Amino acid sequence: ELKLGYKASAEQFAPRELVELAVAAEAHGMDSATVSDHFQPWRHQGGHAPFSLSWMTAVGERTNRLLLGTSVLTPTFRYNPAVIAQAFATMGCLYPNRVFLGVGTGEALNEIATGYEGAWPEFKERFARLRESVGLMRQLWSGDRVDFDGDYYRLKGASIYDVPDGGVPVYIAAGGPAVAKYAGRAGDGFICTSGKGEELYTEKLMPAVREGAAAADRSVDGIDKMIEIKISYDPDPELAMNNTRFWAPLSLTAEQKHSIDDPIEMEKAADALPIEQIAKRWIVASDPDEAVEKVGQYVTWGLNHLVFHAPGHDQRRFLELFQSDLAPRLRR
Amino acid sequence: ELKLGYKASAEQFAPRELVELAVAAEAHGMDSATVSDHFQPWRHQGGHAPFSLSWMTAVGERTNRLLLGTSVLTPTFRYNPAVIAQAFATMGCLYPNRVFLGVGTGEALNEIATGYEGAWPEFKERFARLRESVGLMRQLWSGDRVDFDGDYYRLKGASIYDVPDGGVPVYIAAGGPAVAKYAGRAGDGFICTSGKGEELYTEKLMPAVREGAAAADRSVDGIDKMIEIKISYDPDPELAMNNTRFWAPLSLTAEQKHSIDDPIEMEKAADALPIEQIAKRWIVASDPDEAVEKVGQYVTWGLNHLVFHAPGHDQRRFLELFQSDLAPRLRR
Repeated sequence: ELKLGYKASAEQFAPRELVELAVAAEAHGMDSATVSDHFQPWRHQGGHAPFSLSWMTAVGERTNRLLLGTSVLTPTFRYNPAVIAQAFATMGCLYPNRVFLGVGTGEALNEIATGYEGAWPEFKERFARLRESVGLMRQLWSGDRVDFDGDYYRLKGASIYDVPDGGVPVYIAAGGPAVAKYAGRAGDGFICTSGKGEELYTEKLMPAVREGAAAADRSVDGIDKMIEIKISYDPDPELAMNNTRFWAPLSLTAEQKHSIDDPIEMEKAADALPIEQIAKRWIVASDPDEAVEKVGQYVTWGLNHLVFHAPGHDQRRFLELFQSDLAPRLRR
Repeated sequence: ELKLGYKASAEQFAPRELVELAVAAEAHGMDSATVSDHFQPWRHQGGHAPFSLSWMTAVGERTNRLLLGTSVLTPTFRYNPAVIAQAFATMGCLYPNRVFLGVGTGEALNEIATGYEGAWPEFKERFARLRESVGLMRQLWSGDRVDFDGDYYRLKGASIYDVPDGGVPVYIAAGGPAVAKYAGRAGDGFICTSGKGEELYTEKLMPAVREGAAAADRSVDGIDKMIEIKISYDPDPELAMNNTRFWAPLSLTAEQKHSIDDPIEMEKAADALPIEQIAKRWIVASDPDEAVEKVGQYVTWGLNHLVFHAPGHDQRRFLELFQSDLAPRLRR
């Protein structure tokens, strides 16, 4: 149940680097690697956005053991859920038992630039589109002919011809209680991120997951409880704090992060923050016991799949540090 | 610039097999390998449809030399043009100089079941969509900020952050003179298929490509002129003939192929064809000299990139035969 993984940051690295880093994750003992799914990075200057599905396939072909998936992909606006279904069914066939689809309700930054017409929908409709799309994708993963007449999406006699016998597991990202309950009800997996305060995890997210599971008569023990642990570990404490600079946009409000449609405007807002405000969001440590105590909290709070997001450009260095300094402590 | 290639038939093989077949192509001396892009196969029974883009990335990671591309992908309906541009830019970064985007105007078979609302648009619109979508993806591949307000597609301030310098070559499929002229004007490459009669190639397609290049003040010599060669070579004459049976749907009329939206309806129409009729579309040969002479006609007519489509389930057999019997004669 306890798994240790690596977050491959498409917002920060070009395609070949993003793939090699994930390969290095396996070399260094990681159980999983997850890739963000962006059309546009958070920053204009020095941002990247390699296509997530190409990363998954290239990494799958180069690895033997890593569990691979999106953290996370929005299957509802720029993407056609039927094509996403095909894509993941195909990767499920290529890399058996090694693929998951992580899903999210979306961010304007990926969607408005890519041609979505009119106003960025309110939360109710984005949440509503996500539930429906998950329905449709799973109906397709059955491998049977599908007639689907939803409020957002249609299918008439569609089949996925190549799909693994048990389909494709779905992990659901939630920043609040409403989607977390949905994840407890409907997800094979639950995704959240660290550093937003204990109350969020203990009082809102985990009770909502548990209550969703209860609502659908499910064992909560059966849901993979995954978190992206924002960690900046370096024996040089000056480097540990400074390394967080690139990730300044993640320190903006949820509202700014999901409604700002332009990287230029995003980066403007984000570079108003001093480094010591940005570091609020990150586990900043240069002692490994200090580091693992802080990571240990999430475990205590009910998360079992720990996906490590290190902020610096030197990812190979984080991975060496992780394998020698943190992994032995974290595994117990 | 004679090039010999392999057609990987997504409609006939499962995902893992499709990828290993294209790896075996490289092992057998091929310069390129190209994949069909389907959501739904021609046949319901025995049919497959692995995701084309996952095939390309998995094959790319496994190979060193093959040119890789779609033959062909419709970038106008179920696919978002922006995302196709991102996907291919990413792949071009992963496999420098080994990626091309093959494009077509589409077929109802991939589009109607996958949830296109309303009536399958007439040719004028499909062509006009293709032209516009190709324009938009090319603007994105520049790497600059793009504002695009087409008749069908929209971008408001989109960039692709990861593009190779020297872009993504776009190859344009045509079955008639109108789109062939467009391939002439706009295409890095031109795609057609064999066995449709001398006059189509010599009087319709090739003159249209030349006309297009001339009207765009471009060299026709510089355009890659790719044909899928439908060839059933086997020293056993029984196999040479019978191996074509699976490809009966390809001997249906053009209107049927691009209009029938259900593989069950497609298969039924195809199953009413006699083997004699199917054979018409294929070079059926059990002698290497005769086979190469038949393939050589297309070289005489102006085609230079010969992508071989063998109809049998035993694709490894074909590849071995191609390597020992066909390739030495074809290279000249």
